[PDB]
Amino acid sequence: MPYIEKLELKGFKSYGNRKVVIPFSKGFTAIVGANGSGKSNIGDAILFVLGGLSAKAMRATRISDLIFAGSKGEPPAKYAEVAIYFNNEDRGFPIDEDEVVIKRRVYPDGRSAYWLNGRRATRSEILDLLSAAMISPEGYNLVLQGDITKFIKMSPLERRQLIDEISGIAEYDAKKEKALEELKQAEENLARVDLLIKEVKKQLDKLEKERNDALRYLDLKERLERARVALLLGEIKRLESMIDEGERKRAEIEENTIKVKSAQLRIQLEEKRRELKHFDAALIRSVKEVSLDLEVLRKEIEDMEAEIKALEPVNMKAIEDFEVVERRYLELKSKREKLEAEKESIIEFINEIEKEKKNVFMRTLEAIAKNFSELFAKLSPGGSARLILENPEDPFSGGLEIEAKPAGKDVKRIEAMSGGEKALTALAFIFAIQRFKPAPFYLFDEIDAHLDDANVKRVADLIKESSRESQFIVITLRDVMMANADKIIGVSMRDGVSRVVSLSLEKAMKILEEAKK
Repeated sequence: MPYIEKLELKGFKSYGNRKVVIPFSKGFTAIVGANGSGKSNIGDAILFVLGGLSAKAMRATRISDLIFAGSKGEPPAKYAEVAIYFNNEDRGFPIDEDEVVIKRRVYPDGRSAYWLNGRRATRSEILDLLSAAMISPEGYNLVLQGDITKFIKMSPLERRQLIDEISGIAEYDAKKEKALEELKQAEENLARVDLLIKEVKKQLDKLEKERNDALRYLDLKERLERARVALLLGEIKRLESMIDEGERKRAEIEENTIKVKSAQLRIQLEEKRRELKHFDAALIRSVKEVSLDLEVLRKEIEDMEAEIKALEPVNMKAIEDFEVVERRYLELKSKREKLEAEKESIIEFINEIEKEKKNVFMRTLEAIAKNFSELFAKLSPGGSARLILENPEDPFSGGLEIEAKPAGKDVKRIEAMSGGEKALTALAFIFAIQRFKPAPFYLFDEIDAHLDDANVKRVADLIKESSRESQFIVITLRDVMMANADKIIGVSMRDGVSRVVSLSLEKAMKILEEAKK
C-alpha cells in the first residue's frame, strides 16, 4: 500500500497564506497541541484533498469557509489549497509513478479544481483512482470528530458493505455480470428460435398437403397419358378393319361419294398412325401390351380428366418446397436444443460464481471476527465481543451487527454503546479490518477524549504495533500517546494562525505541561 509522504496547506482554515509543509513518518506520527491550536484542521485538510464535499465534516460552516479568513498579521487568502503526496513505490495507485501527488484548491465562490502530478483532473478521476488504491474504504480509516458516534448509530445493513469491499468480491461480481449478459442473450435467441419453429412448422403443413396433391395430380397425369396412347393403338386397329372394306365399297356401289368419305377414313387414319411415331418408345410399349375396347377407354379417360379437374389448382413447387422447409424445420429443432443446453451451462456457471463469491465473503467475514474478538479482549481485558451475520444463508441481503461484553458488565449491541466503551469497540473493529487488509494509512483525531489512562496506553501500544505495516497519524494531546510515536508534530497558535514545528519527546512534554495550568 502507498503512504502519505507529506501534506501541504496554503490558505487553509487556521493556517496562514504561507505554504505549510507537514512531513509524516511512515509509521506513527502524532499531531499534538492545545485545545484550539488548530491541530484538527489537518484532519480536515486530508478529507478536503480526498475530494470531500462533506461540508459539515470538514467543520466549516460552508464550503467556502475552508479559506483563511485572515488574521491580525496576515490578509485573508485568495483561496484554500491542499496538496498531498503519496509514496507509490508499491504501485497501489494504477499510475506508473512512485510519487502520486494530488492537489485541490477551492475559491471563495465555491468552485474547486484538482491536479494529479500537475495535470488538471476532474473529481471523478481523483475519486476512482483513490478507490483503485482502496484509499479510505467508506472512510473507515479516517476517524474524525463525531465519526465514532456516526459509526455507533450505523445500521447493521449499513455495516456489511464495507466487509464486501474488504473481501474483494467485486471481481466475482464482474464475472457474474458478463455471465448474466450472455444468459440474457442466450434465451432471447432461444425465444427467437421458438417463434421461427412455430411458423415454419405451420408453413411445413401447408406444404405437406400441397405436396401430396401435386403427387397424385402427377399419378393421374401419367395414367391419363398411357390411356391416351392405348385408346389410340386401338383407334387404328378399328380404322384398319374399316378401310379394309370402307374403300372396298367402291367397286360395288356405282357418283363417288364412297371415294370422298373413304378419303376421310384414310385421312383420319394416316395421321392417327403417324401420331404415335412421336410418342416415346418406353411409354408406347408399357401400354402396347394391355387391353382394348375403345368406349371403355374413352369413358375412363373422361373420368381421369375429371378428377384432375377436381384437384386443381395444384402447386407443383410444393414437391420441392417441402424438402427445403423441412430441412429448415429439423435444423431449428437442432439449434433450439443446442441453445437450451448452452443456457443451462451458463446457469451452472452463474451458480458457481455466487458460491465462490459467498465463500470469499465468509472467509473474510470470519477472519475479521476472530481478529475483532482478540483485539477487543486486548483493549478491555477479560471482555469479549462478536460480529453477527443477519442472513447466514444470503449474506448479501442481510446486515451485520456487533455485540460486546466488558468484563463483568452487561452484553450490549453497538446501538447502545455510550461511554469510552463505544470508542474501544469502534477501535477493535477498525483494527480487526486493519490486520486482515491494511489500509494505506489511518487518521485518528481525538478518540482518546473519552478513555482513561490505562486504556489510552493499550491503544497507543496497539497503534505502535500495527504501524509496522500501516501509517498512523494521531491528533492528540495525551502524553502516553505522544510517548510511542516515532515522530511528533507540534501545532500552536500565535496571533490567529496555526504553526507546525517538528518537535521532540521532551520538548513536547514541556510545552504540553506548561499549557496545562
